[PDB]
Amino acid sequence: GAMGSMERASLIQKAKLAEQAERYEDMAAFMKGAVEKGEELSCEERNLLSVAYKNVVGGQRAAWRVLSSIEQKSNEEGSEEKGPEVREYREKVETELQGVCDTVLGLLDSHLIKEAGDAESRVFYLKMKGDYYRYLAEVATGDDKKRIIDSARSAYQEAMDISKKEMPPTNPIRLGLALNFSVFHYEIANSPEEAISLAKTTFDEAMADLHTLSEDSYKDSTLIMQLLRDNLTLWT
Amino acid sequence: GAMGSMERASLIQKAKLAEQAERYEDMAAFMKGAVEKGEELSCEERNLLSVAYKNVVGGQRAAWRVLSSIEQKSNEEGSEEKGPEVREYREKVETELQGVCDTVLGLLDSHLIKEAGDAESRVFYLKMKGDYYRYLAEVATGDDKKRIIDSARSAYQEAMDISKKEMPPTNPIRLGLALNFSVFHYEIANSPEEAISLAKTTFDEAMADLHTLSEDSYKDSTLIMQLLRDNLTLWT
Amino acid sequence: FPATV
Amino acid sequence: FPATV
Ligand SMILES: N=C(N)c1cc(-c2cccc(NC(=O)C3(Oc4ccc(Cl)cc4)CCNCC3)c2)cs1
Ligand SMILES: N=C(N)c1cc(-c2cccc(NC(=O)C3(Oc4ccc(Cl)cc4)CCNCC3)c2)cs1
Ligand SMILES: [Mg+2]
Ligand SMILES: [Mg+2]
Ligand SMILES: [Mg+2]
Ligand SMILES: [Mg+2]
Ligand SMILES: [Mg+2]
Ligand SMILES: [Mg+2]
Repeated sequence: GAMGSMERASLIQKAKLAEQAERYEDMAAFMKGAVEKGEELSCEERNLLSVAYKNVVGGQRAAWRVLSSIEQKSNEEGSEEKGPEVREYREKVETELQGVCDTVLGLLDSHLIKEAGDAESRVFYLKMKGDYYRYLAEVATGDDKKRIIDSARSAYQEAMDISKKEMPPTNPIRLGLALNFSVFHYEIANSPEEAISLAKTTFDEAMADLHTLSEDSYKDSTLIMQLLRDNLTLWT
Repeated sequence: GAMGSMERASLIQKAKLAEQAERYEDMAAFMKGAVEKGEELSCEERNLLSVAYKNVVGGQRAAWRVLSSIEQKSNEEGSEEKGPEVREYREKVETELQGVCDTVLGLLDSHLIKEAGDAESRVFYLKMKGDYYRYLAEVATGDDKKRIIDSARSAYQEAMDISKKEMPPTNPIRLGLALNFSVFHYEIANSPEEAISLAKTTFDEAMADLHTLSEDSYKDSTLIMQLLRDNLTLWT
Repeated sequence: FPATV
Repeated sequence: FPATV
């Protein structure tokens, strides 16, 4: 741990500075260092962790998609052989992506999830576990693809079960979990009907609970509801 | 050299792939590897090198500016002491920026400039030398600041002298050199009048030579002329 | 690509 | 910031 000599509070401060500077790789390294101090994370700290890694992995996924598209074109009938470079570089980006996902999954397993007892933390971490298994599934092509898919599904399902028992239907973590599990169904598990059903049921149940919310909570919940509707519009 | 085992042509191909994937750190590493093969660079290869490092250093400069602005605010009268974290992180980003600039300057000195005999390559490399000394000057505050400024000025001046003898006034490398040397005068050397004079003379001399150009060359030259005019509008 | 958070 | 290339 290169961050082992820095105070936990200094790591959190620097993560916030790195965010302002759009240095998300630094942000993620600082938050990994903070997690490795061994104390549970507050709400704000959990979101700093997730923002950092989402930005890092998101850039890697975008690059992998560009490279995969070029590679599939080099493999069409009538393309000019270019040698191994496209495959090799796609593999390099893929391996770095897998490493980031393994790092995040490792932090969740050592020991964020096992110490998370409140629904807001436990659902958040299990959603992340499903998300990072989902990113692994996006690039998986081997003996382990089915097992990676089932690991994502299992994490999302445990998060869903807790969220339905312990959170209101408008809770933004519950909504974002459902949004992402719906995407898992559509894009990973070849279950578009389940994806659509989940998005629509989640939206309708949240709609009926908006009346209980303050103006600020209403803004937070309806923002995620709009993403559910956006996906439903894309899919129907 | 981590790239020493990869073929030069494969490094160039991967630099192009990295560009398409917006992986500019990878792009720069591949182009550094290509330069370290020891052969002169073609026009396209020189531009791949410059694009890669410009994007890397540009992100670092943007982050440094954000951090420097936060730091200066923490130092105003009536700010709450926060400890060393803002300074330390600004210093970290600064040191990484300096390292990138030293890497580029090292490639130019070993041995791109000494082997560049044609004006299009030599002016291009000397412009880059001025640019990377300029980025070093942007963060310099010590015994060496004046010397770093003079190193930038000397590189730009040698490039200017060659460009005026060997290139037409519409040559985009000549125009871009003048654009950047004008910015050096304004932002680094505290010489706004020289900056304005250089931009205006460069623009007017290019205007008078546009009639010699094809439609494609005209587009290339007038794009850079518009940047000169944009800066003149900012400064007057 | 669909929206995720 | 002014334009450079
Ligand atoms: N970035 C920082 N320094 C900080 C960010 C936060 C924080 C705390 C709680 C919620 C949010 N909410 C979100 O980031 C968004 O919503 C969601 C909704 C659901 C989920 Cl599971 C994740 C995120 C993301 C998508 N668009 C709407 C907001 C942020 C504290 S500090
Ligand atoms: N990127 C790639 N894979 C490739 C890029 C090139 C290439 C070759 C010659 C010129 C350009 N020109 C430029 O990039 C711009 O112009 C200038 C103008 C002057 C200067 Cl000294 C630098 C750049 C940049 C600013 N906006 C207009 C164009 C590119 C070949 S391959
Ligand atoms: Mg301590
Ligand atoms: Mg692989
Ligand atoms: Mg169900
Ligand atoms: Mg060879
Ligand atoms: Mg320093
Ligand atoms: Mg002069």
